[PDB]
Amino acid sequence: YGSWEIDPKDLTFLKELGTGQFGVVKYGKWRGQYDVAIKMIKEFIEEAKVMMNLSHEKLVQLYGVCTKQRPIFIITEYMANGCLLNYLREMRHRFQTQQLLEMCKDVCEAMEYLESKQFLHRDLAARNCLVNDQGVVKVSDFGFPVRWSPPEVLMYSKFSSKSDIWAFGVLMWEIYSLGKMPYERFTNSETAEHIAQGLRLYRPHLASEKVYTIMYSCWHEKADERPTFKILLSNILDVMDEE
Ligand SMILES: Cc1nc(Nc2ncc(C(=O)Nc3c(C)cccc3Cl)s2)cc(N2CCN(CCO)CC2)n1
Repeated sequence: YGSWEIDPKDLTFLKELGTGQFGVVKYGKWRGQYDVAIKMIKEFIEEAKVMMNLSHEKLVQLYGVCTKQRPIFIITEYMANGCLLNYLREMRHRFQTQQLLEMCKDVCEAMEYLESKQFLHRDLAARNCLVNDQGVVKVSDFGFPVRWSPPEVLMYSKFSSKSDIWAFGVLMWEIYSLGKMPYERFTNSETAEHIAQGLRLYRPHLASEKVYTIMYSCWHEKADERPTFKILLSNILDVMDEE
């Protein structure tokens, strides 16, 4: 794979990171200079290939792969603050609501980019975003989530740009509720029934009525009445200016 093939001996491994959703992820350095995360998989056909064609400041950036050797490596930029869901549940951060809104805006920018590329993420949720050292949120794992799915997906499997819009609204709720599970008091069956009847996530305490109006707009029962990510972006930026 061209300049995407990385020389494994340009890699050092500095610390262990996980095994519970991946296959060993490690923090290491590339070319003695760049912090990377290194994903070692085992017996890929699609993940890096997706990641080779997409590039945005708000999408976790592929640096390269190791394909000519043992277990395959995928190497990306390193996200020092880990998954967004864990970051939000860490109470020491004591976030201000302007920080929470900026997290929404980060993800919204990534999704507007993907939308412009006609690419559907399909599993957008806080667990699939990561956070770097500066607190910037980036969309990840883009290479069944009942609580992030609109009625047309639960009932008919009708995926579309508007089903990513729905999940993004639920992701804003996850941010403003500091990492709560959506529909925390319900089973998956109950969530599906209750969403099909028109009930929606309540306004988080930290979300202003303007912010809640944005997330609520993602949840129109008619998919074609939901905004695009371009419109959600402009709306979020408007709220940031109003403060
Ligand atoms: C599991 C984990 N990842 C971290 N950072 C990452 N950056 C990049 C990663 C990654 O997976 N990229 C990637 C992708 C997206 C696709 C294909 C291939 C790859 Cl390689 S994972 C940080 C972290 N921390 C846990 C503990 N911490 C405080 C909480 O206690 C902060 C440090 N934990």
